[PDB]
Amino acid sequence: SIAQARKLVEQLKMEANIDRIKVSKAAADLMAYCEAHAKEDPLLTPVPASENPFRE
Amino acid sequence: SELDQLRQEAEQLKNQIRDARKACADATLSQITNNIDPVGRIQMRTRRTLRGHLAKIYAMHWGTDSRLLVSASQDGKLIIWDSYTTNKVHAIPLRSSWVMTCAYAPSGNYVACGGLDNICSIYNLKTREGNVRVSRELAGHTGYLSCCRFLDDNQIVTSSGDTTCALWDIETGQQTTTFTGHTGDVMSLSLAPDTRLFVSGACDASAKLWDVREGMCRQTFTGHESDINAICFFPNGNAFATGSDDATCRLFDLRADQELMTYSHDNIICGITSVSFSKSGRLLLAGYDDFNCNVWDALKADRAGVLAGHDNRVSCLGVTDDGMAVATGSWDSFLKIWN
Amino acid sequence: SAEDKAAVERSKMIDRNLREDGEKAAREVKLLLLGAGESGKSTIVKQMKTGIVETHFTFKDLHFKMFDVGAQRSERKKWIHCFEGVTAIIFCVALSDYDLVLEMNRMHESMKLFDSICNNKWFTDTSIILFLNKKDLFEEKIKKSPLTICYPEYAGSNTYEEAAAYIQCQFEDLNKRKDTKEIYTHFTCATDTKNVQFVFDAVTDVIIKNNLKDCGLF
Amino acid sequence: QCFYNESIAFFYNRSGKHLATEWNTVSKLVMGLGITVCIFIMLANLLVMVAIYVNRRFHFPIYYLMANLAAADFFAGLAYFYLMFNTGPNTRRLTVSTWLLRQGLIDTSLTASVANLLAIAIERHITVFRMQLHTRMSNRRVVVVIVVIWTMAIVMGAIPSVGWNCICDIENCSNMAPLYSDSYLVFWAIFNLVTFVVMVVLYAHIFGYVRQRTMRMDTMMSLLKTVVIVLGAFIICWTPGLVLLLLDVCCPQCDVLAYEKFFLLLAEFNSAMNPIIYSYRDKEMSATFR
Ligand SMILES: CCCCCCCC/C=C/CCCCCCCC(=O)OC[C@@H](O)COP(=O)(O)O
Repeated sequence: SIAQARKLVEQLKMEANIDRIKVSKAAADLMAYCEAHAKEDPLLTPVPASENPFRE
Repeated sequence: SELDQLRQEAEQLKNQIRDARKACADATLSQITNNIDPVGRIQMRTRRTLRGHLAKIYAMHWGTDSRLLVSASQDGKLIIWDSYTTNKVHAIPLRSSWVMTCAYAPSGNYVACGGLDNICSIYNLKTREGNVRVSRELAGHTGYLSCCRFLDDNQIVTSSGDTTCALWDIETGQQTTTFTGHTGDVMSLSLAPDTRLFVSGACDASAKLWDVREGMCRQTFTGHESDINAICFFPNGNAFATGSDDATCRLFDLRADQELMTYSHDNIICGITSVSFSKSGRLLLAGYDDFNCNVWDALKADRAGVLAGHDNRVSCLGVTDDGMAVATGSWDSFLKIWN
Repeated sequence: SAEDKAAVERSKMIDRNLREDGEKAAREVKLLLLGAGESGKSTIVKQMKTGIVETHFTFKDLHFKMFDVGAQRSERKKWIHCFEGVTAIIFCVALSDYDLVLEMNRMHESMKLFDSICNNKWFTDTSIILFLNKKDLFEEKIKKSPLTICYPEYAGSNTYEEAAAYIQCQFEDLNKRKDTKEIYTHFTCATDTKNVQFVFDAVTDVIIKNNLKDCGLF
Repeated sequence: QCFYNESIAFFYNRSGKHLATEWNTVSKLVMGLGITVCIFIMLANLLVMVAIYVNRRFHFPIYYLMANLAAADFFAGLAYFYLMFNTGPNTRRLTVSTWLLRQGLIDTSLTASVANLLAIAIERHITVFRMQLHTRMSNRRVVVVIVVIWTMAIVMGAIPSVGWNCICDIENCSNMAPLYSDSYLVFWAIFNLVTFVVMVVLYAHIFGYVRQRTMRMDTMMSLLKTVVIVLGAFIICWTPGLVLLLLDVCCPQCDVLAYEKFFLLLAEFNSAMNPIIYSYRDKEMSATFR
């Protein structure tokens, strides 16, 4: 009974102390990586029919 | 009376955890990345339809080759298709007709599946001179096998309805590692690019990040009001999206350790059955019980298309490792490729 | 393009094979066995002859696949829809446990599970065959214990036929789709060896009624 | 040895039929009742067709046969409409070609209707005896027998349109269809009769099977009602006309020119009733109507 709560607290205290970063920096890195690879995405930019094996 | 006082110690730990999560909330993605206007509307047309299943399709998964895929049907069959020539390359009859997951073993040589049998069946596709035969059967899970993904050619990560995950070694056949901490049925799992961490979503409305080597839980993410049916990693590897039965997707960031953004439309109120990203991560596709799949702009949470070619519940959705197309499978016994 | 066209026929072969399997899979009855653990379903499975157990048996040029999922121990809401389309649901209930409690009397738990399964949104046109097991045990038990332990509103003598019919009705009342499905009840007999015959008759009735419904005859 | 020079006047003079110089009370009566039955037929069959092609629930072989029967009955209604505005005094202006065309249209429409009834019966008999629950259905046999139905109808309506006519046999000419011959009347009557008795036997076997395999476990009352009314509509609509044809071909000096138009009106009322007899039971079809 108490052992369950003890293990849960021990595992949660590791989550308590964690390398937290500002949401601003996380969003900036997300946007940077998303716009850097924007060219290599076929779905983002519909490609013509001869370049896709599914067209013909 | 130490149990309740430790419960309140956890209460205070959560109080200061929420305080720190708010302290790091300097701004929001919506305020920051608004300078870039919407990317525009996307429209993808069904370029193929794979027939042959005589019952509901419950799962699929793409191979790293970007040409072959696998699907499991309630009729008791596991079919490996080729999406180019739409020719059924393999058709495996299973011992138990009740299957719910698939996996293609990026090595390209093995496949796996499982379900109400509580077993993970591994099928080898070498077939020197005989038809495909069950190569191994991993037993030990006490609940149905909800998801499974080959971490390597000899290791496999499995999620079960018994509220735990397990890393198995195929050769020996025992649970090399066990992952506990979820209080509900683990419904989905997703591996990271490097294979050093993986995120699992369960019916307890929670997603947990797990270290494969260490075996512990690093961070816990919450915010969903109901069961998480699907989960996918962001291509960069520092974020992940979760789809739930509360008609909503949610993008969480690892480093931030908090809910980054949400994707929900007042028009859609059904459950989400699958989620995926595009190779660039901008587009977030989500399969729904509405018989259709919705596209979202990850950075701004704006619908940017819809896929409608199925007459029944869209059960599985996937995007190839090249991002050239998308595969959808539904209970109507048919699959479809888009773009 | 020498062998790129060869594999095609192989593919086609697979295809045709699938079809045949489908046909065979369509020529067999599908029954889902449900119960509250100690409902006496073991006796039924025996008289017909971890994970999910399958029992095949033939009778009068007909075939039956019975699926027992009693060893799951998980939230049923996630996998129950997997049985949408079975020919019937055989639901077992032990009459003896009307008085013994697991708190909660096992009969109330059985009625709750029955209400959940019958009125489930995935089982709206599937018929239920109710098997009330432990006939003689329950009969000899009520000779000293009233039926008022489970249902406090019952009124009458404490004998086998009356209380048996009372429990039959109490289980049949939980149905709400009174126009879409039926409930074939049968108190399991030990030495008569006719339970498989009752299942055969119920499945035949269900099949014929669905046939008449397919066309404009019902 | 045939005559294709003289017009309808000579043929009607051969037998006892009259040309109806100009309008008459009976003429207006028959025209009105005919156009009424035709309006009813067309409206009901159009309603049935739009209901079947609007809701997707009605996308199965039995509903395909029901829609085919609706189309056949609509065709018969329009054929009876075209028959009006040309009979009575207008018939005097018709010629041999147009006469044969009109009669062949009538014959082919009604034969298609009868064949569709028989095919519905056959598919019901087939479906009632399968020992499967779902039985995923295809589109092969339904369209096969549908094209066979329309082929039988077209051939039975065209045979007399080319060679099987009493033009070449002045001695043996009908008394209701002056140009047709008694042999064709006998053929059509025997066809109708055998089709009806076959339907009767099929539905009786269905009922016996259901009775035997349901007694051990109400369906019997509803099945008996459906079968008895389905057969009764057909019999009470077609028996007088078949009797009239048989009397014409068999009994000479039998007064048959009096009860021909009314018996035709009844035969068409059969198609008027067909759409509701095969669609009133399905409450979904009724709900779809709006
Ligand atoms: C008597 C009821 C017969 C019902 C026949 C159903 C269709 C099968 C027809 C087989 C050929 C024999 C039909 C003989 C009756 C004629 C039916 C008909 O369509 O002709 C209309 C006729 O009055 C018009 O006469 P006029 O007004 O003098 O031109």
